[PDB]
Amino acid sequence: GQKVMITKMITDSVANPQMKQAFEQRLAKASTEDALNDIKRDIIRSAI
Ligand SMILES: [Br-]
Repeated sequence: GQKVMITKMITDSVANPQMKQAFEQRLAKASTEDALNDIKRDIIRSAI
């Protein structure tokens, strides 16, 4: 159930609303395990 999980990651982690909209556009347009890991990787980094 990765898309729900990563949508919640974005909500929790990304406070800047433009970054949030871009990640959600990114997430909506990806579906493979490779693409999802790369989005997750950038969400994790963005909170450092
Ligand atoms: Br956007």
